[PDB]
Amino acid sequence: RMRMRPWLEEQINSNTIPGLKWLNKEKKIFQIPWMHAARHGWDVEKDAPLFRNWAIHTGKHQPGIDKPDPKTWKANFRCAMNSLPDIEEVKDRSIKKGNNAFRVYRMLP
Amino acid sequence: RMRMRPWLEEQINSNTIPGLKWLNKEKKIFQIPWMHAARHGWDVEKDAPLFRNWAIHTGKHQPGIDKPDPKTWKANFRCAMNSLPDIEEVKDRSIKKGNNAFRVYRMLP
DNA sequence: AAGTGAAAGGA
DNA sequence: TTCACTTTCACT
Ligand SMILES: [K+]
Ligand SMILES: [K+]
Repeated sequence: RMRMRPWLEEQINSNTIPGLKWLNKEKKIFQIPWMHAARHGWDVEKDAPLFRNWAIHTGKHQPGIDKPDPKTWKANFRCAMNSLPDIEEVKDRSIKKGNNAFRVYRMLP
Repeated sequence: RMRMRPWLEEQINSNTIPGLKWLNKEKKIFQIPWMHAARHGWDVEKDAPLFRNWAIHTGKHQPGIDKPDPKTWKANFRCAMNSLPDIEEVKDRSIKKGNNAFRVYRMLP
């Protein structure tokens, strides 16, 4: 029932997602790990936990019952992020290419 | 105004809606064409006539006056179907994906 | 973009 | 729950 933004803040603040941290907590600028699933070094446990968590949280994935679908978890998460009116991407800082790729977002006050 | 259940029965019986037919008339089980409007092959006259009629019936669309809005017609129809007490969806046969997407419902006795 | 469940929402 | 759907919201 918890909407994406407050849920996301809780995810960042919990430090339980590798790579998910605030770049500037004050201005609410944070970064999300965004490594390509085709790139060597990618691992479901290291790179998709945040996407999986959103899927579990929204009933789209039931651990043990549903077959892991990282591609959909990521696409669903991105689309949901795109639709949020209070969170926008800071593209000049994002680097969604190469190893340890990531995206930077700022939560609108 | 005629309610949705007897209205729907009339539509199915009129044999004027492409694809809208009883799969088992005695048990009141029928199928409604449910092709995704973005899929290639979708045409308003072929895939959205039923949704359009519910829109016209309920004052939500005046041909010639209102600009066609198949997206809303479908959403309105589905939401009205979801609320109906005596009409349930047979999920086990509602092949929603593919070339010929459809939904199966059953009017409860 | 088209689609959806859930739940707030004229006669 | 006035009733029988209808519209808005937040996200395949
Ligand atoms: K956004
Ligand atoms: K129903």
